[PDB]
Amino acid sequence: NYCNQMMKSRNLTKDRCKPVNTFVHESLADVQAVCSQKNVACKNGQTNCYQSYSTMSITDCRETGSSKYPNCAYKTTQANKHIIVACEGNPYVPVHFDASV
Amino acid sequence: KETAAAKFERQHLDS
Repeated sequence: NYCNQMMKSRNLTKDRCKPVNTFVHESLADVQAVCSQKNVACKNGQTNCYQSYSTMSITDCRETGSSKYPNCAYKTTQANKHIIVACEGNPYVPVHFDASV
Repeated sequence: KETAAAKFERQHLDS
């Protein structure tokens, strides 16, 4: 499935099994534009987070209960949700995924 | 080697 492939392909599960990860199916510039959208606070309290005005296409990758290195196993859940990212640097671009509503 | 903006992209972006 998509998650098993993309997670290994992107060097996420080549040396370990990551329990969960999210992929955004939007253009790079459209996702970077989120850094100047709705400011909100991050889970950790810091307020350099921003929520997208609109929902975006995303795939949630989740490890099953039987997954175990070196044979990671994921469940694929596709959805459209608002993404929350933390930004920093100059240009002000995303550096962390904080959640999706 | 890899900056944090690059890592976010490789880990979460699939355009």
